[PDB]
Amino acid sequence: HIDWQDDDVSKIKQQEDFDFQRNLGMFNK
Amino acid sequence: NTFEDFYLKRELLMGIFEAGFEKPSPIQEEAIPVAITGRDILARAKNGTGKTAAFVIPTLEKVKPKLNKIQALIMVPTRELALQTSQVVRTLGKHCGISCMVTTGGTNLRDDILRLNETVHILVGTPGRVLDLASRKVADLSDCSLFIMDEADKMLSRDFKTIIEQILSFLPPTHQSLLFSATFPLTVDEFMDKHLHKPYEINLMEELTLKGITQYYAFVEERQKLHCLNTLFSKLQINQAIIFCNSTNRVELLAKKITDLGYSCYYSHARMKQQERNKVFHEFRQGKVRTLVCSDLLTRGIDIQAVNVVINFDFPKTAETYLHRIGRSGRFGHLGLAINLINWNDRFNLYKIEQELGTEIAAIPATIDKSLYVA
Repeated sequence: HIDWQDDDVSKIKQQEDFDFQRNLGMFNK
Repeated sequence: NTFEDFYLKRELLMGIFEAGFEKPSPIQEEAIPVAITGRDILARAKNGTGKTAAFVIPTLEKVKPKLNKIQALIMVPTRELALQTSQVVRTLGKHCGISCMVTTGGTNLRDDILRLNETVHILVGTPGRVLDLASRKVADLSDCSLFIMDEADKMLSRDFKTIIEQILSFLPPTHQSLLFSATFPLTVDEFMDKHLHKPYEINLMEELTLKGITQYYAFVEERQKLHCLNTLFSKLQINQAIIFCNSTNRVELLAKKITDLGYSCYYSHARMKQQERNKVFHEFRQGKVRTLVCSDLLTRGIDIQAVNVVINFDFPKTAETYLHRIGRSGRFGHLGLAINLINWNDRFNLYKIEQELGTEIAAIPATIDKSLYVA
């Protein structure tokens, strides 16, 4: 079934805002 | 049923056989017969080697190898498309003894004018170059009985349309026309009634346009998704938005997670009641909650204004689904924004879909112009 929910519990709700540019470099693997 | 049922030249059927096609896809079943009778065609269907062959096959059937003149002009907007097209042409017309030349903007004019000294049967080129050679009298179109436009919508814009009409001047008064496109609206019908004759219209897509909608993708790992979505909610100016997921479970869990973060939102899906579905639909149209998360919207109502941001939390598998999710019904330039979350296993489906619908899904920039999702 689903995998994310455990991954991102709503309550903590804290991180340096997700950077797209860094993951766009991970586009090739 | 099979390509052999279309009564084609032996060599053409050989070409198809070696190419590996076994049964005709629907666009081929529809267009190939109507095309080989001489009737014009105006088809809307998703792009692919399937469709390209759906017109290249008739072309190879009509053109006479024995006559050394341009007998078919295949217009395309981009050079890469001229390449792919001519590639399909050379492939299928392997045993037909037919010369196919490409002539574009990236190439040298001298080499093309030089090349046209030799025999060319099927000419494949972009508006500018083709009109250039046509005006020059270098390319003789006096016996060119077949005119074709793939991605025709891209060449019927304000500027290109003129060039197209000027090219059409060279073609014989009585000529066959085949216009293909991915995206529904057509800029002009004066053009249609003037330059087409009793056209047999084909339409194998929903009547939705991605016009005005700015599309971005973002490579995001499965575990990083929610964080990214929140980053978007935080960084984007949204009056109202719709999220899409590939499963009811994920829809509900995501809606509840969103409400948990601190955004009022509704949810819909197929496994929900119909009445409750339309209820949540209208309630959302009102603007009770600023977001919706939904698996399906079989119900179609035109062009809701309020929404200005659409997001594929889960990238769709097929271009039909993607179009139904992102495409708005308004013929006119509906302004919107689409963000796709790209799984590792979606990287291909992004390439495919981007190709099929003939649209552009660029990498999401840091600075998204506010002029694109609000005005």
